[PDB]
Amino acid sequence: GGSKENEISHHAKEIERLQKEIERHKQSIKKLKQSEQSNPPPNPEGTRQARRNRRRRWRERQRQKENEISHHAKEIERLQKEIERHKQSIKKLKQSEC
Repeated sequence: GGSKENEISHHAKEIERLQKEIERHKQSIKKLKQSEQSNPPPNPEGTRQARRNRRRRWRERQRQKENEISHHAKEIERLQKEIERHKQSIKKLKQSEC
């Protein structure tokens, strides 16, 4: 080796698949997240197509962009492993009531 690009290419090889996957993953999870955040779009004004067609240009880059800053956030997150949990198995029988 000798240049930095050489090394960067290595990480990018595994990061590219991530920055590209996040677009689908984040969108796949957002469906459920929407319930928590509960921040829907503005009332129907002007033209939903005018904003939907114009936003597509922003959301495109935003998909990967937002992921960039997220990398810093995820770095500092609370771990939820090895915690008290319950398993309501009886529900399987109660629900049946057989």
